[PDB]
Amino acid sequence: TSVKPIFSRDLNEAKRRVRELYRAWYREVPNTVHLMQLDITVKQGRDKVREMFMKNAHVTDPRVVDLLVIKGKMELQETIKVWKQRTHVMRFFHETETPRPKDFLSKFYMGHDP
Amino acid sequence: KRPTVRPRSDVTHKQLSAFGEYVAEILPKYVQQVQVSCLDELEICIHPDGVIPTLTFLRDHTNAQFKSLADLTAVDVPTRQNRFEIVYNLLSLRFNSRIRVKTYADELTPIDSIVSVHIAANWYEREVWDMFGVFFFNHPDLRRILTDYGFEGHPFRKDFPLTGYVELRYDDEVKRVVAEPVELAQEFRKFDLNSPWEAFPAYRQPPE
Amino acid sequence: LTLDGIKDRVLYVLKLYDKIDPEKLSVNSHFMKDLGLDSLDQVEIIMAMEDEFGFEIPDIDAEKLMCPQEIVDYIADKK
Amino acid sequence: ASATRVIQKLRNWASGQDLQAKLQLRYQEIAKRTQPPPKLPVGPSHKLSNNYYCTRDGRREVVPPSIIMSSQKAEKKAVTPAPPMKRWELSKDQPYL
Amino acid sequence: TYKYVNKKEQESEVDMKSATDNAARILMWTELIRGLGMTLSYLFREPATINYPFEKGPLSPRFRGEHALRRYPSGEERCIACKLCEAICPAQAITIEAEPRADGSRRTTRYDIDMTKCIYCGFCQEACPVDAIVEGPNFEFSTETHEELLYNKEKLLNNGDKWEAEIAANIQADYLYR
Amino acid sequence: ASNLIEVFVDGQSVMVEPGTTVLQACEKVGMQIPRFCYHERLSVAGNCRMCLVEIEKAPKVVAACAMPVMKGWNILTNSEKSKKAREGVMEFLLANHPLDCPICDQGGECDLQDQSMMF
Amino acid sequence: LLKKTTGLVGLAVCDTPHERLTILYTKTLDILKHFPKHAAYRKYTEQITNEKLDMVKAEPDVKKLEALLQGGEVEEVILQAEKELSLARKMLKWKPWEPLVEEPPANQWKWPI
Ligand SMILES: CCCCCCCCCCCCCCCCCC(=O)OC[C@H](COP(=O)([O-])OCC[N+](C)(C)C)OC(=O)CCCCCCCCCCCCCCCCC
Ligand code: SF4
Ligand code: SF4
Ligand code: FES
Repeated sequence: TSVKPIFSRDLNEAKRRVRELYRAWYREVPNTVHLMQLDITVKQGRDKVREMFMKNAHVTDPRVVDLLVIKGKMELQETIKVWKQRTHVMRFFHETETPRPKDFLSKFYMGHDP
Repeated sequence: KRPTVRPRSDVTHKQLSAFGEYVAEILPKYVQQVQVSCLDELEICIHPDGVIPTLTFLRDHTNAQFKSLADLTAVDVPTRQNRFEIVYNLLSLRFNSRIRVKTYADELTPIDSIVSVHIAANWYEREVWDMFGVFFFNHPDLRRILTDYGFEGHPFRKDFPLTGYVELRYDDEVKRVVAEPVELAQEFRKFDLNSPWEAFPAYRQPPE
Repeated sequence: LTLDGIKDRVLYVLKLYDKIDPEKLSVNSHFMKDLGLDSLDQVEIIMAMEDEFGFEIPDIDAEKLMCPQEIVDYIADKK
Repeated sequence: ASATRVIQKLRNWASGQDLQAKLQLRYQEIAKRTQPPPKLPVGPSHKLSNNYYCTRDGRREVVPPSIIMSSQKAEKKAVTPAPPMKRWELSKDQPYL
Repeated sequence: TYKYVNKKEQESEVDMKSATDNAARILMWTELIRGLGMTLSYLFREPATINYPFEKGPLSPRFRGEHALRRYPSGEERCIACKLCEAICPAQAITIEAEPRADGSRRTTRYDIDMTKCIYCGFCQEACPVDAIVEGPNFEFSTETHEELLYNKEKLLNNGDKWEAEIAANIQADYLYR
Repeated sequence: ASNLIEVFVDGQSVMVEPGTTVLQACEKVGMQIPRFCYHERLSVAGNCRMCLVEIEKAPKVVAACAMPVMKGWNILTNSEKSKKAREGVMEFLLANHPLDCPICDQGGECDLQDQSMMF
Repeated sequence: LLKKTTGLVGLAVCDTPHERLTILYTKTLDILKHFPKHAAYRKYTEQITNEKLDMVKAEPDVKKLEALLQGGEVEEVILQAEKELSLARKMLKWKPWEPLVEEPPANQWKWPI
């Protein structure tokens, strides 16, 4: 139960790095929408950022949180310098995908997928 | 004598064994295993803590002079606790030799980058991180190098599917190149091309 | 230090924060135990302070700023 | 090959080489497209005796690598991986361009 | 051994004649004029251009073109549904389904080759034990729809019937090497 | 070693029950003797002669499917005599076997094919 | 005479190769005296440096000195001596004569799996 840390000794410094990354993403989002001509609004992008953070927000391992921070910073700077294009940043929203229903009746009508 | 069998020179085996003993006794702190294959190649398996000292010693020693990094790669063997095996192949031009240095990692223990030792290790470690998810400490610029922007998952892992999870197509409604969950018109048909009879008795593992 | 001006301009940006109502907000209100916010909401108000004031704020001070009293006297003794 | 002699002389003078001696286009010196049927030879294993596969089974001569030292299994001169590289001799054919 | 491509062996000293030669060279463009002249020599040479489609580039009997399914001189399909071509196909471009025929012969009911998946490597025609699948010398079969390059057994049998007067000749010419 | 006898497969010692055959001792060690007529749920026939192995200090190769180990026997399984015996028996089978592999249902399921390539 | 060019791009020619070589080898030996006596790196590097220093002190001709050293040209030998000195300083910092830091798991170097 004794492991080697990556950057954070415990979960508090991991949360510190998470807060810094969230602040930087929140600062970037209006500049991204202005720079690459996105159909979304500024509020919707920040809601998308927060939904990503809430999707990742169930972990407690400091190494996992540090690696998630590192991946977030890579995607962040990949958005800072214009490499992740309009299609790449619009892949987070899945506008052309029909969302799979979660209830048993529609999952029964659709097919055999559990 | 035999035209279908490779001729094997034992002098290379002796020289590589001597150099393996040499390196192993210079660096007992990091070296965990030394072996020479029947193909006459030297493999030195070291602790991840001694990657930078081992690479620096092999680069700057008078009797090693391994000044050229042939390649840096990773092998995913997902049955070990540390599933990634990082392999550094090095070429010595002064002594006209080749060495291989092996170390281990898993998804949550990064190892030190050797960009300070070899500058090719920059792009090679970027590729290793992109394909296997092995983080490298003190890399000047560590990011993806081969996959698409926003690609999720590391595709050279054994548990990553061959066709992947998403595929790209042009949607005229949004006028974009959108990524959708993957559907194949013809599924990749895997083949069970393993003979149930033992081929090589020299590698017969003992029963469990 | 224009303490009254910085105080009611802090309360002004809390009024224009969307997630909290204008009703139960008070000067002595607490973000999580009373207003029912989250940590990322808390840093949303902190960065609202940052980009509405024009001076940078560290996360160490941001973790401390939890109620408007420590916010207003922090900007008072920082300005 | 069908060029006139005046054009050939003009080409040779303009290029500085004898172009007619080494033509870029193949005319008649190539082999015929219809060739006589071949008869390929056989290898050394094509014999009816003294040819047991276990005496020439090179695939089963591969052995696992020998462990010099291991963390679980395991006055002398300093050595090198190999004797040092001899210097390349300069070419006696054309050493400089 | 080795040789030098840019090092000058010793030196040609500093002569006034060499100075005048260099001055003439970079004042009157001598290397430029000789490049002009040899380009003019290529103008006065004969072009290497063939008159397609009335003239065709040379090929070999080994050429790997369009796939075809062959027949015996009796007329029966050579294929016996043995599926080595599908097993060896490196692009997985072959799909074979089979059942015993009405006379009990082992034949294919589905033999599909995806030409958009195929890599034109001849592994199928060198793995075929009865010389059924071949890669005949047709290459001018570009279509306008992606579907038309998804060949089935009827298309491959039609190709084998069309090109048999040439495929058999090529196999006769080159079968002694393989 | 209560009601057990010591034998050797390639020099590796193993306890076996009395009445254990050479094939059974070899698979207890973890090596599979080639076979065509032996089936572990059928009676012992011993006709195909594919399981011929060399015992140390013994001139004649024995059938591993039928011969029971006696005591201290060193079963040389990858020896020159065993490989020669397997090659000869495979040659005798494939001498009269018909060239029917493409039109045969034993595509990759053929013991004759697999043991041909292996021995 | 004196070498015109060393043939390698970026490598300057050394006007006085013997003095530079002997001070580099003396400095390497001096920094090797700080190692533990049982250090195999210290023993082997002292052997290599001692033999090379004896060859420099024995031969005053650059060409036959290069032929005796067998390390390419004498500029390459000087650069290798610099690299060896910096390496010895780093090895003294690192202390790898200590025992193995951690044994790997039992199946870490077992192939095939
Ligand atoms: C009008 C009819 C047609 C005429 C031209 C016919 C076509 C020729 C086409 C040739 C190919 C040209 C392709 C483009 C080339 C571009 C590069 C180029 O030209 O570079 C120029 C080059 C440049 O050289 P450079 O680029 O190598 O640079 C030289 C400097 N170094 C090498 C150190 C970098 O040459 C010149 O600039 C020289 C121009 C001609 C000067 C001639 C002087 C003659 C003497 C003068 C009179 C002296 C006596 C006075 C009277 C005395 C009386 C007593
Ligand atoms: S030529 Fe190669 S890729 Fe094409 S069908 Fe034959 S085996 Fe498959
Ligand atoms: S390899 Fe030849 S005979 Fe076998 S299934 Fe393919 S085309 Fe038919
Ligand atoms: S397996 Fe047939 S003789 Fe033993």
